[PDB]
Amino acid sequence: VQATREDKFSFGLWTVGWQARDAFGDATRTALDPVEAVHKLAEIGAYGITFHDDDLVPFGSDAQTRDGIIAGFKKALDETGLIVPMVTTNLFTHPVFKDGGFTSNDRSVRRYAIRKVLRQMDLGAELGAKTLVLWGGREGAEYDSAKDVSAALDRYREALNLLAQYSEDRGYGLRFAIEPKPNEPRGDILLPTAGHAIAFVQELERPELFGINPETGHEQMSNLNFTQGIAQALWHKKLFHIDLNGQHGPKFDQDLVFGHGDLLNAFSLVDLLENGPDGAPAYDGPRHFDYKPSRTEDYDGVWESAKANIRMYLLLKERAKAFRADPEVQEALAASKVAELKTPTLNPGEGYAELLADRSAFEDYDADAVGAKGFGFVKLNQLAIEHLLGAR
Amino acid sequence: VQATREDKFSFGLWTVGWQARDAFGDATRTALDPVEAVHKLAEIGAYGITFHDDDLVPFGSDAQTRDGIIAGFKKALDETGLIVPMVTTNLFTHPVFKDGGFTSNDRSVRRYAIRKVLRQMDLGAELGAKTLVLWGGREGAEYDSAKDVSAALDRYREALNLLAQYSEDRGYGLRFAIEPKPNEPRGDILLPTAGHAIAFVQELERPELFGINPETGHEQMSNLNFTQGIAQALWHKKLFHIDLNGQHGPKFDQDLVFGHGDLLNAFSLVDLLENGPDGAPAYDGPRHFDYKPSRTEDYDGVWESAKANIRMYLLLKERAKAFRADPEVQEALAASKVAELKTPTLNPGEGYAELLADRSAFEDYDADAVGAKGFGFVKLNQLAIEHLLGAR
Amino acid sequence: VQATREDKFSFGLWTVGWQARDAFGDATRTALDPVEAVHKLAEIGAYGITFHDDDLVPFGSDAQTRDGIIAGFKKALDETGLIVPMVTTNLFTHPVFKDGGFTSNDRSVRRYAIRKVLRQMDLGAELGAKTLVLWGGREGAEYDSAKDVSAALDRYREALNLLAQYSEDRGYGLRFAIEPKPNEPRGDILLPTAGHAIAFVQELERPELFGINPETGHEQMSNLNFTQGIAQALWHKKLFHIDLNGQHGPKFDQDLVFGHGDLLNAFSLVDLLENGPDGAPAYDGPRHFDYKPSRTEDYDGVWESAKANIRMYLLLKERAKAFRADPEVQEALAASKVAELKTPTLNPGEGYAELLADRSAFEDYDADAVGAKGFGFVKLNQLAIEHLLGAR
Amino acid sequence: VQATREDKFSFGLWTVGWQARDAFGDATRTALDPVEAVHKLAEIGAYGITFHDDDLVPFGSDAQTRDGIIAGFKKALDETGLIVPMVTTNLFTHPVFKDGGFTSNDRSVRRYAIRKVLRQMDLGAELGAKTLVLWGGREGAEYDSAKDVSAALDRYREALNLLAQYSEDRGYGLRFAIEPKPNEPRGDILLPTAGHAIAFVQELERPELFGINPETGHEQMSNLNFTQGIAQALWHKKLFHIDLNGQHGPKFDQDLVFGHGDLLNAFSLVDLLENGPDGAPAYDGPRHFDYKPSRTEDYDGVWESAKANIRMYLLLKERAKAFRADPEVQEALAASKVAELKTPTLNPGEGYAELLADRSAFEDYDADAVGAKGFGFVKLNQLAIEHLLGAR
Ligand SMILES: OC[C@@H](O)[C@@H](O)[C@H](O)[C@@H](O)CO
Ligand SMILES: OC[C@@H](O)[C@@H](O)[C@H](O)[C@@H](O)CO
Ligand SMILES: OC[C@@H](O)[C@@H](O)[C@H](O)[C@@H](O)CO
Ligand SMILES: OC[C@@H](O)[C@@H](O)[C@H](O)[C@@H](O)CO
Ligand SMILES: [Mg+2]
Ligand SMILES: [Mg+2]
Ligand SMILES: [Mg+2]
Ligand SMILES: [Mg+2]
Repeated sequence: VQATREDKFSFGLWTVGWQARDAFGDATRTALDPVEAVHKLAEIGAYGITFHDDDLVPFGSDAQTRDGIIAGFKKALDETGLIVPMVTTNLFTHPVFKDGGFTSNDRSVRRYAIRKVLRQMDLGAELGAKTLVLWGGREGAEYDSAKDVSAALDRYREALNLLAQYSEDRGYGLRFAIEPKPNEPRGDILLPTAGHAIAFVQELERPELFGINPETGHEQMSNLNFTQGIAQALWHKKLFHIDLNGQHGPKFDQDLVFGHGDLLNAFSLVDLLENGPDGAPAYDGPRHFDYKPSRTEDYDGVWESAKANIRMYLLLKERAKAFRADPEVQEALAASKVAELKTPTLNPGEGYAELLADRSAFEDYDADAVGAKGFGFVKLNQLAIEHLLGAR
Repeated sequence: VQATREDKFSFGLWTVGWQARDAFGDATRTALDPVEAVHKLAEIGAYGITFHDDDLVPFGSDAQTRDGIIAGFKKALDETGLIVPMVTTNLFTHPVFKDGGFTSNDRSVRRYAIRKVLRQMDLGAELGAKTLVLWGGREGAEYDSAKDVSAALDRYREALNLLAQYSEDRGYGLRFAIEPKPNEPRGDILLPTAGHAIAFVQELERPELFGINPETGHEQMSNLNFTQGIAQALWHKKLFHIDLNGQHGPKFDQDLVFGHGDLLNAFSLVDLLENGPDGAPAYDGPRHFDYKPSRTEDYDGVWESAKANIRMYLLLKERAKAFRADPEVQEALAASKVAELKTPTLNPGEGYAELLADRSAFEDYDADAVGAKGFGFVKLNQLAIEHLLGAR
Repeated sequence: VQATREDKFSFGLWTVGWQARDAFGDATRTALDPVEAVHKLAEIGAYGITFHDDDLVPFGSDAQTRDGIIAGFKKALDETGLIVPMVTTNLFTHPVFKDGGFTSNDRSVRRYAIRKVLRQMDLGAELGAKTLVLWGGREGAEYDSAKDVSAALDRYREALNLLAQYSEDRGYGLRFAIEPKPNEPRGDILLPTAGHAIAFVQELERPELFGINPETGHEQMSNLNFTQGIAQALWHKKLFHIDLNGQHGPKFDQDLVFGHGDLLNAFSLVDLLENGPDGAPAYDGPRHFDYKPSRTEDYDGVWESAKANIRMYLLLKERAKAFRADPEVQEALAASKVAELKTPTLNPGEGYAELLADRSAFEDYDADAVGAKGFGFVKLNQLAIEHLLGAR
Repeated sequence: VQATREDKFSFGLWTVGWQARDAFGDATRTALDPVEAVHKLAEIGAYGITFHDDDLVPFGSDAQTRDGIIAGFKKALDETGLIVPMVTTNLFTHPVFKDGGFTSNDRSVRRYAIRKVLRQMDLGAELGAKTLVLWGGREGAEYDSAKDVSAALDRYREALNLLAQYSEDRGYGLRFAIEPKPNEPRGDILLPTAGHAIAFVQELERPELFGINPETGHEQMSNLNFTQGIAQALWHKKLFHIDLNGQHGPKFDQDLVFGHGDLLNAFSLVDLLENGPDGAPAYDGPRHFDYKPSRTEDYDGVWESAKANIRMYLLLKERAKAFRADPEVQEALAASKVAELKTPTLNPGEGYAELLADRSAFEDYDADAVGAKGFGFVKLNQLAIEHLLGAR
């Protein structure tokens, strides 16, 4: 299988660039030059790169340095044909953000966090980025009495509303994507799941400019079904971006290669994004890999792992396609009545009164007889895995 | 401390009435008579009782029978002074609901599911109930290819829009509270967390009529912070009802007495609900205990466990109040800047243009200096714990 | 592929016979006749059947009735050529066992539990069973003060020593396998993981007669690595039996078909068992499926699901074989140094004296240079999954 | 209350010295001077201090330096009266240990790891330490095909056997305590639970010299009942040491103050360790706090947090004693038959022959009447909690 720009695979500079300094040890790899990252990624088949302001320009660089770095980065994209579909801001690393950016209890930190972001929005706009991703990693708490969640939500909203105002006024045309995470690094992070993030966005001033950027491992950290969660994000039309990676349930954030965690869910996810209505994908944005090359690898291991992500996604797509094209699958789908859920429960123009008058919907209904027919779901599931396994 | 009608403790008929038949064993208790339950609940301090249709009137009772039970039931209510704040429908027990009620792949079960609920709405209306709780326990799947999540949400919405229509035409004045649960009985249930339920509700035709009924244990089954999710629900103004109980993290649904599982989170929850805005509670609805007397107990144990629920709440309330009234806590709160979060990040009339002009919010900001001061959150947490243990 | 008797696939009478009454609903299937179950299993390729005393002979059957059932059973066995490799006793269903069998706080229940088991050993011995599995599903607690664990382990050991005694005296030649489970039905079950069971077994009077019967989902309920725990059980030589099924991390006991939960862990499990040292399997007992046909299925889904367990094992087996015979996989193994772990760390005859004397082990050790070499683990993982996917 | 040296509260140098560099951000605190630490801890009530080789002497310190540091360290101990009850070695930080120390695939690393430990054993012996704690934080894997678990256990055994040998020959008199942890930093760590660790120890050459050092948060990361695990560890006589802290279930290793995570389980643990048989504590070793002052804190929060660990243990101790001394508790314990578990199931001199001859244990036993009586566990639990809240 081969990756095309139409596949839209993107990588964050902080992914292949992760030096592997974890909570219990020192870095095992040297620093990756952004320019080299651009050439390597272009080479393995990626169509775009993303970055945190501090990933490209070292926190605290003068404008001379800053400017110089942007210029070279810009050349590299130029020469390679890579685009920057999204940019983000680092509101978690520096000690000042120890209690959050936008929701720090310290008012001065909150004003500073907004400024840091406006600036990144400027660069984003100049590089042609269309989405600003906001990961509130430090927004939350370790102790219940330390954070007033209501006030917190008011301040998160306040900051976001200003950001959309600016973008709209400067005409940047950006879309905002809130990234939910349940915990790590805070004991508990605000807006813990795709559901909480979606509900919150619905309360902003210009909600149409906001969506979510859910990450595979983030929902799996709470043992939730990532595919089902994405399906709901799609139903709401808030899937603005997506971070793909692997995780093995509730434990620290693993950030494994996509499909190296819950493989069955990785399969159902590709199927959902790709086998959309009418052949066409159900999702159109970047297929972004927010993962980390294991601490035990060297740069060889690093590039290997970058390609494994693309590879996993294309192998899965291929099997998802074959699955759906299989007449035996088509027959099992029919037997399990999966498409019957698409037919409205009520007849055309039928209301409460017509339903109340329908004796077959209750008075004359044989629940015991209907309760005994099987749905044939194990069989359909078995067909799916055989396709995944390449046994069909 | 003793319970008042003002405390608003309510219990489901099915809590104290649970025969303790579990997934691996026979019932260890005999059936509890409803008139009896009303009488015993009235005696321990409950102000109201709730029930699923099938808890009161056995599935399939002829009208004479059904009519007879209701009459007896109403008389018990009458005599004890107990009310029916909420009613619900059993859409999970009968085999016909094995793939869901509103979102079953089978269209006829969907139609019957609506009829069974309309009928319950009429009785609830008749008893004076103000809330209809909907727990979609059979909505979800075991395998991803078995359920079209999108179609399932359309059908969940189609059914609720109809229920609101009927309630409104008829003048019943009901409020609808959706109850989220991540799993059990289904592998994965649709609308798994408080967030997912709130996001969904915002998409119905008359959203103002819809809220959620979150359960302590359900959020804990995903290892989420229950108090923090209630804080967000209150922020959205969607906390229409609450189900209190205890649980020990992610494992089957335990349904312990409130406060017998995560005690620290039980404490922060009572503080949130009672030490509200003015001085006044932040939540005014029923404090409903959705628990189960452990299988190892007889009826003395059942009545002991019912009183334990009320005792845990009043004991926690008492300490929450004491916590907030302590000068040392006030001092700790001031050092942690909890209240500073309530002050807008921006000065009145300040926008991005003024923020951008403030050199001190960025260009001259000493982030290193700010990042070095502590928040003193451990100390605040320790004071809270000492109040809970009655150590101060 | 097709299963052979050499495959040693067995099923418990209670798996295909599960009537699907869960914690929230009635049964969706009628009862399966044991003779019929014998015939059907034989037909799908099983080599044996197992059962709890109460699965075959209804609790409280008079001796004439019990004798009759046993006789018809034996005939079916005879006629089909199926064997009974293991038997077990139900010490969890009847209300009497609500606080456990061997470890109930009530002395009389402990005496009756032992008699119930002795009677099953007789029947097992007569059907030719070689293993007696002990699943103490009710041994545990919901509250810490309710159970003295130390006393409980003493009582557990007391019962198990008597059982070995009787067996050895009767010349039954049985081996005992304790089956660990973390929770469900008790809040916390004693001997929660394979580890705890092994450590306990080591304290019996005749440890050589005791091992464990670990179950895939049971270890996954604690989010532990099943294959890795199995590897350790094999190092201790205590894998007497195994229960294969599927689970999705920490939540109620799902009992899915083997391979329908954690697919990647199912794959590495089959690699461990069959591609043992010296060509041959590392384990030679029954491959027992302790699963449940989903509640959504009828008898067709039931047989479908029994066959899916066998297909799943055979497909993974084929892929594990191909994986290991791949010269590229071999080269990756060499590069990752997997086999180098099998070489003693100390040289032959080397002791601490010589090690202390070797300056290349410390004094002249270049930690920094070794620390920089990659192990190539990601690439190895990628070939593994490419084999499972049938992409190689 | 006040801490005495008989309480035996000890702390690791890395606890109060944690600079708060997490997986996502920089250190928020400057480095702690070891002499100061000795002084500070002496002041809050600690009776001893512990450390990893590398906590005290910077990795790669010349002999001169090393010697220099130790000498100052011994002075501080001298001056203050603190002892070093236990010592440990860092086999997780330096990049060379990325695949483990003792079970690294790389043989040269295994040799180096051994050397590094020998050296710390010497320093330990010289400082008067009685226990060597071994935490194999890097022992495990991220991918199943990368680690032969059996060979890894062989190599782990091989290294421990040698250490015992050396200690015995040098006459050091050390006991060794293996510390289990399920994950972090490796995806899966070898010897994931107290269970697994005990089973392993039993396979060593001089098992009487080995035990375990379970940590509260480690067992809670897999959602196990810490108290029950320590009860088993005491049953086996393998509780050589204990690490006390707090955790909020399955998520990253939090390291909160003891009792700041699962408060009810911290209560039952204190009760188990102190309200041992013959009035006396069931455990007589160090009560060691392996925790971390939250990243949001400064040095004041650091000493605050140190004192909190002591305050929590002593407040809990005080309630555990009141609980056991309460007559109504005594009445509840009797009704729950907690002590009847201590009376052997069989009468003195009874074996299977006499048990078989007892019609009352089976043939004439009324399981139904026994099964109808409740154990009063809920009431007993409620009394325990009211004692903890200081409500009784
Ligand atoms: O768990 C960390 C998180 O995934 C981070 O990598 C974000 O995705 C980023 O800050 C915005 O893309
Ligand atoms: O998981 C059980 C669930 O909590 C159920 O008891 C609902 O709460 C009820 O059907 C609506 O109140
Ligand atoms: O969770 C239930 C457990 O798995 C049970 O099915 C045992 O396996 C059996 O009683 C002994 O084989
Ligand atoms: O998870 C970290 C681990 O607990 C470490 O702090 C050890 O306990 C130490 O290596 C020996 O005490
Ligand atoms: Mg991400
Ligand atoms: Mg509920
Ligand atoms: Mg089993
Ligand atoms: Mg520790």
